[PDB]
Amino acid sequence: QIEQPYRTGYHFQPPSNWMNDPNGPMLYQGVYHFFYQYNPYAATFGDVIIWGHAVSYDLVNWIHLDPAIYPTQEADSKSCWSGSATILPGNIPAMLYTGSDSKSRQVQDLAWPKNLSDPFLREWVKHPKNPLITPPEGVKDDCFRDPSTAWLGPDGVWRIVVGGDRDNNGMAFLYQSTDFVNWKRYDQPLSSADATGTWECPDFYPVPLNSTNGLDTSVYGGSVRHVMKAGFEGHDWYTIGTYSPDRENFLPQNGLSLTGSTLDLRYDYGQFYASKSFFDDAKNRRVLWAWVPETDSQADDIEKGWAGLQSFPRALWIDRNGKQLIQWPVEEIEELRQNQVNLQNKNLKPGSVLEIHGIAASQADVTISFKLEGLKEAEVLDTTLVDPQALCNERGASSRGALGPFGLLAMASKDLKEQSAIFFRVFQNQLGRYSVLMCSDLSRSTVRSNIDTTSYGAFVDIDPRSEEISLRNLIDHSIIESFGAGGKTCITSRIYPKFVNNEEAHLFVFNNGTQNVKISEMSAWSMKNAKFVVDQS
Ligand SMILES: *[C@H]1O[C@H](CO)[C@@H](O[C@@H]2O[C@H](CO)[C@@H](O[C@H]3O[C@H](CO)[C@@H](O)[C@H](O)[C@@H]3O)[C@H](O)[C@H]2NC(C)=O)[C@H](O)[C@H]1NC(C)=O
Ligand SMILES: *[C@@H]1O[C@H](CO)[C@@H](O[C@@H]2O[C@H](CO)[C@@H](O)[C@H](O)[C@H]2NC(C)=O)[C@H](O)[C@H]1NC(C)=O
Ligand SMILES: OC[C@H]1N[C@H](CO)[C@@H](O)[C@@H]1O
Repeated sequence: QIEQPYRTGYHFQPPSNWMNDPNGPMLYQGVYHFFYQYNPYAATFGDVIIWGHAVSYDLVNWIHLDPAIYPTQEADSKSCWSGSATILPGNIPAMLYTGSDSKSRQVQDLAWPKNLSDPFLREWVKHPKNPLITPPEGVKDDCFRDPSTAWLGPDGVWRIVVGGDRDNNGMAFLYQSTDFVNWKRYDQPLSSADATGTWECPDFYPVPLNSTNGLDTSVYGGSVRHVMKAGFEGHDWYTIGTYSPDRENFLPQNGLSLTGSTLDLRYDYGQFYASKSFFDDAKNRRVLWAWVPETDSQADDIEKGWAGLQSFPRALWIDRNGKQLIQWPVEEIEELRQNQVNLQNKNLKPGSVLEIHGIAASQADVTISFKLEGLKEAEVLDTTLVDPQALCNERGASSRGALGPFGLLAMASKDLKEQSAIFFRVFQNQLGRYSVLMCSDLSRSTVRSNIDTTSYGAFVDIDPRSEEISLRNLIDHSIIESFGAGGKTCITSRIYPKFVNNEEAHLFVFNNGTQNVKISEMSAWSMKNAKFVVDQS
C-alpha cells in the first residue's frame, strides 16, 4: 500500500492545504524567493488568503518559511491577494499587492522586507498610507487587482499595471510614480480587449530579439519587443508587440486585440493559470511560475487535504522568428536526473506499443524524437480554422490515422487499462503544405469517477519536412508538463489514475497510426525527489 499517491516529487507545493496564484517571485541577494496565495485553514479556497513563503538556492530544492504577507491593517483585513515584486535602486525589494479592505473592496498595497540582514526576508512591513491605489472612476470594487512588477522609464518615472475591467472589457490599468508610493492612474490603459471580463495577473515585460535569454523589465530599445500577458476566461494569454514609453502606447505585432479565440497565443494550452515571470540577473534568464489547479472533485481535495501545484519553473524567451514565445524547464532540473535509458534508430510499426524499461516511470524526464518518412501519405485536413482542443478530444489515442497518433503513454498501468497519452498527428492541406497537432489524451487517464478528464491540444509551428517532431515530458505523479518542439508548444495536464494506489506506473512509446514512424532518439531519466526543508515555528 502507498499513501499520498498524488503529491509530486519535484514540483513545488506546500506541506498541505490550498494554493494558487504564484506571487512576487524574485532573486534577491543570491536567494530565490517564491510566494503563493495560501489558505492556511482548508484545502479549498477561503475568505482568508495569505501569502505563502519559501526560499531556494536553485529553484528546485526549497525551504518553507512562515507566511510573509498577511492581513494586518485595514487596507487588507479580509485577505491579501496576488501581487508582484520590484527591486528598486538601492537594493530594496518592494511588494505591491491587492488587498480586500474592511469595506470588502479590492485595492493596491505596498510592503517591503523589514530585516534586510535576513537572507530569507522572513518578516515584512506594510506602508502606512496603504491603500496606495483604489479603483478608478467607473470601476467595481471587485474588478481591480493583480498589480505587476514595475518598470523604470528613461525619464525616471516608474510604470505598473493593474488588472480589472471597465463595463466588462478587460484592461491593463497603467499607473505611474517617481517614489513608488504616490501613484496616479494614467489617462488610457496600457492595453485591453472587449467582452473578456476581469484581466487577472497582468504581466508586461521585454524580450531580447535574436537571443535566448531575458532582460531586466526596465529595458527598452529597438532590438527589443514587449509581451503583454493577461489571464481571462480561465486561461493566460499573451501577445508580442512594440512599446513606446513616451506615449505609453502598446502596438501588437499581429495588430489584434486579445480575443481568447484560437487566433491568439497561450503559454501553455492545458492546466496553467495566473502565471508570473521575473528577471534572474544571475543567470540572465526570465523565469516563469504558473499555477496548476486540481482536476479532481472538491470532495477529493478535502480528503487528501491539499490543492494546487506550481508548474516547474520554466525559462522564457522569444523565438528565432520572433512571432511566438518559447519555454523550457530551467537547467537546475537536470541535477535531479539519476540513471538513464536510451533508444536510437527504432521503428515503431503500425499499431505498436514499445515499453521503456528500468525507469522510475512515475517520476521521470522523457525526451523522444521521431523521424518521419512518407509524408505524402498525410491525411487531408485544412486546419486554418480548426480548434485543436476539439480535434484531440474527438480524435484521441484510439483514433487511428495516417501519421499519428504516435507518441508517449505516461502514467500508465501495466494492463494499459489506465493511460495518459501525449502524441502527434501530421496533416496536409489541399495545396500540399503540412501541419502538426500535439495532443494530451486524458480520456483514459483514470477510471475514477468525478474527475475532469478533458483533453488538451494545440498546433505545433514547425515544418515536418525539414525538422523532426520532438517531445519532452516531465512526469511527476499527478502532473505532466508536455513540451513539444523544444518548447514551441507546451501542455500541462493533471491526471489521477487509480492504480497508483497499489501497483507501480509504466512508460511506453507508441504508434497507433497506419504509417510507420521511427524513433530517432529517446532519452529517459529517472528523477529523484526534490528536497523540501521546513523552518517555521
Ligand atoms: C489505438 O488502437 C486501437 C484503436 O481502436 C485501440 O483499441 C482499443 O480496443 C478496442 C478496439 O480494438 C476498443 O475497446 C472497446 O472495448 C472496451 C472494453 O474494455 C470498451 O470499454 C470500449 O468502449 C470499446 O468498445 C477501443 O477502441 C480501444 N480502447 C480500449 C482498450 O477500450 C487501442 O487501445 C489504441 N492503442 C492504445 C493502447 O492507446
Ligand atoms: C534579522 O536577521 C538576522 C539574520 O538572520 C538575525 O540574526 C540571527 O539571529 C539568530 C537568533 O535569532 C542567531 O542565532 C544568528 O547568529 C543571527 N545571525 C546574524 C547574521 O546576526 C536577527 O535576529 C534578525 N533580527 C530580527 C529583527 O529578528
Ligand atoms: O487568490 C486571489 C487571486 N486569484 C485570481 C486568479 O485566479 C487573482 O485575480 C486573484 O488576485
